[PDB]
Amino acid sequence: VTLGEVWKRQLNMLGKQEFERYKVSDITEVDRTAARRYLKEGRTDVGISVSRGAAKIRWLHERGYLRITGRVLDLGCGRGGWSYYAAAQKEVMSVKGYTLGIEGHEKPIHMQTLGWNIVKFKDKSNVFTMPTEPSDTLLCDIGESSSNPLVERDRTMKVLENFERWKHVNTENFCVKVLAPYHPDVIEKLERLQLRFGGGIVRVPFSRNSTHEMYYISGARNNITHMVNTTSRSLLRRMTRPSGKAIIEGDVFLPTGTRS
Ligand SMILES: C[n+]1cn([C@@H]2O[C@H](COP(=O)(O)OP(=O)(O)OP(=O)(O)OC[C@H]3O[C@@H](n4cnc5c(=O)[nH]c(N)nc54)[C@H](O)[C@@H]3O)[C@@H](O)[C@H]2O)c2nc(N)[nH]c(=O)c21
Ligand SMILES: C[S@@+](CC[C@H](N)C(=O)[O-])C[C@H]1O[C@@H](n2cnc3c(N)ncnc32)[C@H](O)[C@@H]1O
Repeated sequence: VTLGEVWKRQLNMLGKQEFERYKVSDITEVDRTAARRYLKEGRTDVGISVSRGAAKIRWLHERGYLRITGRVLDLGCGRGGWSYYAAAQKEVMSVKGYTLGIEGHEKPIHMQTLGWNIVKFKDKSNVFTMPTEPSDTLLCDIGESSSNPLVERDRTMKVLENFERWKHVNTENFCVKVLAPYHPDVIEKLERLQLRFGGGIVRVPFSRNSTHEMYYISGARNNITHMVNTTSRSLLRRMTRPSGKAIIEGDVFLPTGTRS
């Protein structure tokens, strides 16, 4: 029915090699070699990011989609890539990161990058069961992929309901992952949230062609439906004519040390 529904069906039909070629086609990508090399040797002192995910929040911040300010809540922080990026920013006073930590390599990793001493992590935290707390900047990077679009729809709606709960009057800045934005129920929900909170939706170019994820952000106003369909059309175009090639750029590097 929607363009994004056509995209998901066709994606699931792709052959193994077609899939691998398509997923990286014309996407942007950070080179993670330096970070991985330093992490393998346990070098927590060096100015590197713990995850690939940090490239998404840098693009959001640097391109004017998101201000990062005051007390920041990082929901679904995982390793801490968004938390440590935030801690390094001028206007930030503290970061609190919450994550399930269901798997070992998805638990917070301590670093000594700038402002590490103003970050607190709590793993074994379900942000859906816990009471909300005030924030000036609310981040949420939750949404597990599924080949089943109905599963992805439910996951997305669950994340958006909890976001509305966590989103306080209080909260000026926000960035929330919308796993599968193309579902009519998801669009209708985002539209009512936009009436309440403002903002708009953006597609981060570091996302792989194999997911339709977009981000609901405070920093811009735009038409939800127009933005989602434009992404759907881009992803379909890339499928019929796949370059099989990502544009590689430099990773997220950080200053190091404590902040007062
Ligand atoms: C395998 N597969 C999937 N689809 C379809 O594509 C969608 C996206 O999932 P896809 O596996 O990229 O991503 P995830 O489900 O999130 O898994 P995963 O690799 O575990 O990604 C999650 C984790 O990977 C981590 N990650 C980051 N960088 C890398 C990396 O460079 N390599 C790997 N393996 N993981 C990375 C990242 O941090 C994140 O936590 C699925 O829903 C299906 O519709 C397929 N379709 C066809 N036709 N053929 C296929 O073989 C096929
Ligand atoms: C995409 S990862 C976070 C990546 C992170 N922004 C980074 O750059 O390192 C999403 C994380 O959210 C966590 N998560 C999923 N559901 C959650 C829940 N209900 N409460 C807290 N964390 C959750 C997952 O365990 C996963 O590690």
